Amino acid sequence: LSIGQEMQMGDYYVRQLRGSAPLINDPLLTQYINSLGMRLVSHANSVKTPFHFFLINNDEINAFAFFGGNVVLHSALFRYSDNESQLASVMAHEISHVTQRHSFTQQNEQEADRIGIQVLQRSGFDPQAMPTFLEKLLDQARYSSRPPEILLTHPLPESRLADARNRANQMRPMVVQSSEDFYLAKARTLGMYNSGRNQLTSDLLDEWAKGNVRQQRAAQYGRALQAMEANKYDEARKTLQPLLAAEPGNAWYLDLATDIDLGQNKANEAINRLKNARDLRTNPVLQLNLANAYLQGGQPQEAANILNRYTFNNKDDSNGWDLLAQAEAALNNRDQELAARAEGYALAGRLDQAISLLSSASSQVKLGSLQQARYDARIDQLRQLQERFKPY
Ligand SMILES: [Zn+2]
Repeated sequence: LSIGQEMQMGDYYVRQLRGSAPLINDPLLTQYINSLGMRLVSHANSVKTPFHFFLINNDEINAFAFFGGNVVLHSALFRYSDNESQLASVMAHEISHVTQRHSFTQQNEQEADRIGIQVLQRSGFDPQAMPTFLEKLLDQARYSSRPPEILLTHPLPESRLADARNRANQMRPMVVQSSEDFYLAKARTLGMYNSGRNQLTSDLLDEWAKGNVRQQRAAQYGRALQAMEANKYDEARKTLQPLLAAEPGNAWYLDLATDIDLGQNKANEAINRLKNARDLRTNPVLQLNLANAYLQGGQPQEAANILNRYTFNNKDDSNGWDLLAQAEAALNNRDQELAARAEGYALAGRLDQAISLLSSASSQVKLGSLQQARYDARIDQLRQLQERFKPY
């Protein structure tokens, strides 16, 4: 099959994936993972396609890829990764399966490790994280009643660990510090998307709290997040206070301060804080938070002003379309609401429903208007997309 045929099949399956409950659509987590992924991709050879990285809520460690550079990572990866370089080693491994066009054979696994460790190193991560991560997987398997799921897909015989140790040993020592974002992402993942063995335990928080400064702050953030989720909003504000004071332009802290404020009907305080943020105009996380606060504060037009632009510039972001729908609903702009929901459905592969909704929007809009022309042309595009997905 061609590269264009690979893109098409990939788009079909990305859409089916987005229609599934386990997909994590958190703005902070999505932005972190794709920023990390793009860093690795920028240092890889034989990249012939865009890459996209997806995070699914699943407490079994695994990672896989499918057509068109689409890499899926289970959230349990954050539980297993002690540092950012270890998380990156798994992502680099996956990228290498893709770039080499490859469960997998012994030879494919070896190649993905060898290519992946070079990408790791070129991207400024510690090569030793790769064998260290694998040794951890084997150590868990050695005394559990069953192996980690990822080993079913990516077999890990001893020879593979030995080869990886050797490659890392041959490269120069490169001790590296995890970004604060790694620890905050880990805290958020295990704390907000907890499930089964994915939990933000007191033991992890206490270990961090006596770690380096980045770990200390992520623990405190973790405590604030958990207070927020247990309806302890005063405690959450108080725990967050020193974090926000030390880094008033940190998007993780601004995001959480917004949710704390909204939870206590302080929409105006939250709006004002976000309007003063320096990176408001360029950081999609801050834009969505502001839109959400405007909605909660009963200013749906201000929300729509943000979200029309946001959805235009972030068309594959299902959060944008959902909030746009809510804003337009609250304005009783019902054709625009229907159209926003249609795009939500189209991203999840539910093309019939998308077309139905757009057809309603078109029918109750002025005949021969510019708006009606826009809806009818979008219906055209979705029908045609439906035809090419027919074979599947
Ligand atoms: Zn593999």
